[PDB]
Amino acid sequence: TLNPKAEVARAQAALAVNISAARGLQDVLRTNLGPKGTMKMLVSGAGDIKLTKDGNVLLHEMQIQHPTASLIAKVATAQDDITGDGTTSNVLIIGELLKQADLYISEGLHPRIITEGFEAAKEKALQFLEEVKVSREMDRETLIDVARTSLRTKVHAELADVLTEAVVDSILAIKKQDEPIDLFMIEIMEMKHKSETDTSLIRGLVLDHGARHPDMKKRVEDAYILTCNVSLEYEKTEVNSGFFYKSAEEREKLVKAERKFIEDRVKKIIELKRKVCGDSDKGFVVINQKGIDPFSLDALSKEGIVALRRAKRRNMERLTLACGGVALNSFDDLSPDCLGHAGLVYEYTLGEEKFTFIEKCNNPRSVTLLIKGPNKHTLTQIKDAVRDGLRAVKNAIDDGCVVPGAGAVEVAMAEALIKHKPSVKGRAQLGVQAFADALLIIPKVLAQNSGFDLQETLVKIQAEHSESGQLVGVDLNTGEPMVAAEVGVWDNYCVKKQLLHSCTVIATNILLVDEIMRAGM
Amino acid sequence: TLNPKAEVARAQAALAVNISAARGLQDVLRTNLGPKGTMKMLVSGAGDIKLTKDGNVLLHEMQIQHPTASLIAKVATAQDDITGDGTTSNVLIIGELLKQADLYISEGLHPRIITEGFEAAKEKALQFLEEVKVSREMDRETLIDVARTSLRTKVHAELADVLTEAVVDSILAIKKQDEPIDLFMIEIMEMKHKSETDTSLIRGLVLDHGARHPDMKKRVEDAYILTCNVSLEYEKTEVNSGFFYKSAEEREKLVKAERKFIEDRVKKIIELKRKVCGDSDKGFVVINQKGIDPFSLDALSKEGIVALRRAKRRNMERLTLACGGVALNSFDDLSPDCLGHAGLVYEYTLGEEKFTFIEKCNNPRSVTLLIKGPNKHTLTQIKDAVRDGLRAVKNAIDDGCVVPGAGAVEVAMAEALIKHKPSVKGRAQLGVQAFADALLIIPKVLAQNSGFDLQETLVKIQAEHSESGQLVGVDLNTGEPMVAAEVGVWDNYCVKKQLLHSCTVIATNILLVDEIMRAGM
Amino acid sequence: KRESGRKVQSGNINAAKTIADIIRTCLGPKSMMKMLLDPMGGIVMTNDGNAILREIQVQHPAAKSMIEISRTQDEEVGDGTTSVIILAGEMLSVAEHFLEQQMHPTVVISAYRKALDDMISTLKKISIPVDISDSDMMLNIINSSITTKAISRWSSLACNIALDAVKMVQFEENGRKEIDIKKYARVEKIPGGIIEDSCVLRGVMINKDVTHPRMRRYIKNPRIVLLDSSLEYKKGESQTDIEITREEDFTRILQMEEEYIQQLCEDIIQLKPDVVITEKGISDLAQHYLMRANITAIRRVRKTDNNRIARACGARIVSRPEELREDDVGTGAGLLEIKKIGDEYFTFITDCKDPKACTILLRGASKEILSEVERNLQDAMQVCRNVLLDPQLVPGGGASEMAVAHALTEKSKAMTGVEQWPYRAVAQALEVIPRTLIQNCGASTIRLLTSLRAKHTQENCETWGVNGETGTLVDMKELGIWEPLAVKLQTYKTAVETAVLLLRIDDIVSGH
Repeated sequence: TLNPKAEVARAQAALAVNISAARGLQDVLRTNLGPKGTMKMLVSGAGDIKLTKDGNVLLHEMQIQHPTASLIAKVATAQDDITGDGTTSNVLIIGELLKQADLYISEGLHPRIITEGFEAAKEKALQFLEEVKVSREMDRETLIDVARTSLRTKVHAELADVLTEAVVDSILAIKKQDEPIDLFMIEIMEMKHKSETDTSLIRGLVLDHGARHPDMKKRVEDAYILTCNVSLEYEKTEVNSGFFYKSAEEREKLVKAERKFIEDRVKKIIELKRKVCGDSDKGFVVINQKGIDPFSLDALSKEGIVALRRAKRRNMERLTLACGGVALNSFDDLSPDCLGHAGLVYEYTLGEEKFTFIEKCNNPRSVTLLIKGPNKHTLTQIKDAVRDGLRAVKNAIDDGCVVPGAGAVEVAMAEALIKHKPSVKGRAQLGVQAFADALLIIPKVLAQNSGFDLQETLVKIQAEHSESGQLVGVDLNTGEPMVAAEVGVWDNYCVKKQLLHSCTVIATNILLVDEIMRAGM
Repeated sequence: TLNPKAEVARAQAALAVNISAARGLQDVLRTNLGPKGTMKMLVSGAGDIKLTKDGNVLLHEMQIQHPTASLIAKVATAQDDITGDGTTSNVLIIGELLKQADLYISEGLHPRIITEGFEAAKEKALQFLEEVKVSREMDRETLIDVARTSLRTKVHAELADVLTEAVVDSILAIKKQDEPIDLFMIEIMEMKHKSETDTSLIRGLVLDHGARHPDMKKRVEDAYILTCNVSLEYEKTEVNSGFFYKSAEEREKLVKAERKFIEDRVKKIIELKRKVCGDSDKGFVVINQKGIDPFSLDALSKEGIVALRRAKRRNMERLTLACGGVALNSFDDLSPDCLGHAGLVYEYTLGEEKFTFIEKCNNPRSVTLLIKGPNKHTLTQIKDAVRDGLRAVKNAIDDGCVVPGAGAVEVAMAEALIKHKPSVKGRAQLGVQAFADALLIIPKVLAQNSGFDLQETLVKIQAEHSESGQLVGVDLNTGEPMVAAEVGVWDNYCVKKQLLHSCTVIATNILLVDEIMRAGM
Repeated sequence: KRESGRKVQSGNINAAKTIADIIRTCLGPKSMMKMLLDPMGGIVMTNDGNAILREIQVQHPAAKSMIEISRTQDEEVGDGTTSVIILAGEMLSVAEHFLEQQMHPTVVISAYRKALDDMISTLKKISIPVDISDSDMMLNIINSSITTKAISRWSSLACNIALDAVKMVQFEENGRKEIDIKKYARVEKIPGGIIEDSCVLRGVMINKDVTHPRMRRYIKNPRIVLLDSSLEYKKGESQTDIEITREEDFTRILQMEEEYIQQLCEDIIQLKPDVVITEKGISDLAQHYLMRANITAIRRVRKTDNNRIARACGARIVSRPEELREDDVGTGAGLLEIKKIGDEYFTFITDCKDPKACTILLRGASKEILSEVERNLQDAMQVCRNVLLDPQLVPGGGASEMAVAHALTEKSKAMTGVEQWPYRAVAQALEVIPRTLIQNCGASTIRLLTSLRAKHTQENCETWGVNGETGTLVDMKELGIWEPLAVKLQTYKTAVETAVLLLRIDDIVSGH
């Protein structure tokens, strides 16, 4: 009984397909959890190789064959946008909720009752986070432990010590006046021909194209930045005229006549240098974005001027906040208003290229984090670790409450839910028991990736109790119970709050699908 | 890795085969539990139909195709030989122990640790059974409740009240002054051409072969019992002689000479009758086992004697203890000291044959339970219900302690195990948790056979709690929690004690089988 | 048909390894069980390593040699048979140096033979003596076999049964201290009673039934006559039967038959003994003269059974009954009891003397209990035999194999040549014994085995074994797993010799 070119499962097998898809995806992403976890390889098919442990990158970029498992891949996209961490632990909890519910559904229990047990347990678990959150003020020592916890998972536990002081000092530079932190205030740059440990901090903005000319000053202590949008290269006639040439020699006469539009404007740059602070112990810099004719580069180099070309629109806006000079669209309007101020400006030297450093700006209200690595895929791996560590510190500053890590909260929530009786119906208790044992999967997986038994590690941390509030967690190296507060392992409150809210909504909709129908397939 | 003409399973799959064998056997025998359960049909292939709910019959007689499930069938044989009840609940617990342990084994837990959890939980459940049993004295009102509980499961809930007064009264008469009770003191007989509701008590013994002669007394009020093994039919020469005959007539003349030895002994029976109580209102009975010549039947019939011949061994055994007549192997030793005493002796005429009733005796130390039914298989079903009812009352009088039924004890034991902390090994609690949820299968199956929900019934009985002792059980008709002690639902103490010992040993040995090898197969 | 080349030695490894892989979990008190499928559908759950390999049909010839050697081991020692095959399979389990390294077998065989002498000298250093005069120390030694058995309640009685029986059979004057259980220690079963009623009878009990009602029931000073020949009419040199078709000749043959039988029985009763024990059968005409003398008729008694009676009551073995002298008497016997015990006819020649032999009486309620008590006392007597031969114990629970593995590693540093690689493989092959004990318990194998090697490096190798029941580490001075040295020596000598025998065969040829 059915129509041609149509397929539907009216029985509970529709749930058996969705649960089997979640259990399969659970086993794929469980091995990369924790800093001791294995790494996944991403092959683009064209020969590119990418290596990352980030759950969002693995689900977004890779393609999943099973249709239902692709819906969960879209969940990590909304999870990473609001918080930025916990996309891997999000899938592991959803896979366990559907596995624990399958045991009770096989006994004849209706899925609607189980979904009501998740909602009653969610309101109790979110209430528990308010009790164990720590109001401790953010300082340098706390941000190091938060940054180290986030970075240790994405690296080899070597660069983590180097990148820790880089991420913390980058956010503290843009933090002041209780202003909301903006990630657009920090720009990430990548460089080749260097080792991985050469990553450091840059106080100013880094530019790609540098000044190429033998007479250019290798370093300039002080100078006034002149912002210009105008190109000094060969351009079309800006007045009423045209290009008329009867031979090759006449065409050169048109070029010499056309260059006069640039030439008179180049002397305006020298006229401005001798105007404002044209005496000794002064300097001048040309940040001009568009191209510059080589004659202007040689003419300005005689006066001790460092000129730049081929910049970016976003960089020119960052340069403005560093100097304060106003962008100038016409050289006839040139005035001192377009002049800013800057500190030491020098040129770094690679084996091939050279970059310009504006470093020691007055009030740039921004910085630049500079990444160096021997390989291209290494730069991408580090860039993914930096943006992850920045949002971790950003969430710890924006929300002054932090929560312990290493599976300390999940084990504590599983104990409180067992002692909580449902206030709605008696059959809702099966939903609480399923959600209670689901939070325990996180400390279980941490034991597998560390090479330890799943049962022995869980029993020791679970049997640990006292007459006062105590925080126990899994120690990856030793395996014995460990206090997360004493060893400096912390997480973000907004991450754990959104984790419990996301896993409940997504796992509910999966159990609410009665029939899987093919339309036009 | 194996020898030819054989097969071996090296991995843990050999354990999965044994678990699937118990789960398959659990689903077959779970429908016959309780009075509301269904019935299984036994087809011997020759056209014989048998219908019974007894677990020992559905196993011992029915040959199981699967090799592993045949071992459990041999366990129920030793199970019924001790207590006589609980073979159905024995298989259901073994199937659940292997099912709950499969969840932890699939997680990488070694079977030996789970088996140690069963031993620790068995001692805790056995000591908890000590406080549950009631020491109240056994009287007629309590034995009826024990009889009804045992009979209601094996019948249609019609013959129950009919068979209730038959089982209780038969046990009380054969036991006085704390004397050891034997079920061999009660005889089971079957008659046809009568309704199934005609089952009643028999004070005496039912004899197969009666008296043949027109003048035989249909009833004799008083008479003496003379036990004889002697054959009164034709016999060879007792002294030393041979067959000497000149014709066929002379050989028949030696017959009267050989019969003279027997005919003179027949007169001795007539002499003893007239010597001891040969007057009016008296009688005499010949219980002689062997045959009697028809001519000797005529001489004894004229005196008022009811002759018997062609009896069995079990008949003469009970007639010796009931009546008191001493076995006499020769009539030369005939003396009145070997005579017994009996009450009214009459032969009830059926639609086909005639049976002799020796009833109205003082202290025969023997009785009979007469079963009547329209068909053959109905007689077999009732005979099994009687013996199952006799052992239920015997165990209740022998052991003065009785425990509540209707799944009240199994639920009470499951609560004490959860609140019990491990006394031996930290990981041994997983075996205790699996053994605790396995004791809950008894109230679950009673809910399915009653037509109610499995989950709603279990939650209500578990929600019952108070300060004092509260024991509730599954009510089949209503579904609400019901106290089994108030409504007269009781079980034997040795039955619940043996299940804990049997279900623990058998479920352990199944988990201890590492590989399955073929020897000569 | 046949195999030749490297396939033979590579095939002998897989054949010996497959047989060993079955019983790997059968070692230890926590040992797992097994399942055998009968051809009719039966199931045998026994965990005994001897019964499993007995019912398994093995196709490969080397697999048969593994079983036949283990069956020979059971005759000498009823313990440690499973450990022999595990070690014999583990020493051959490393095929790297056998094939991939392209080493000649004799180069590897020379390594095992040099490692065999080192494993023997190491056990004698870590051993400990034993005082055989104290029965308390012998109690904990025998309890190794008694544990996890139903005789644990009567275990205190089971020790005195095996101890006193072997001490009687032991003859220490010869200098070799030879002990034979299969003859002098011969055991029979008695129906009826309980396990507590079982005692050690001093003497030789005969199971011969009582044919005629006239016999001596109880005697204060029995008299026993031992003679080999049967009592019968003397026949010819052949087995040809006597066929007589005439009645007059029947009286001539019957008179000769009654005369010679009465003549031999007359010389037997001249000394007036209480019993007649013959090696062969006894005819019906001879029993008529035995019942007339009111003496017990005993026949079908072997030579070894008669040799023990002569040293007990002081009897003498004579070829023919006509040559019986006064030297054959039963003077000195305690009592003679033909009384029925447990619905069976028994004979007690028991006395106060020790004729290098005794008889064990097994009481019991049912034949199922008798079969359990019998086999449990059999190996217990072999434990007593192994201790009295070499009163030295070695630490068990895997401490003995690890103590030797540490000595082989330290000595291999001074060995220079290509033989050092297979010489070190023996040290790692002995770790399989403590490995199976931990795997059966459920604890992590790698974590405990690694920490176990650090204990024998620092602390003394005589202690720090592996607890089988708990799974943790414990010293063997605080636990009763101490095992006789004669068992461990026979185990290593057999495991190495069997591994060498299979490496020496490079070809399998079929022919007769």
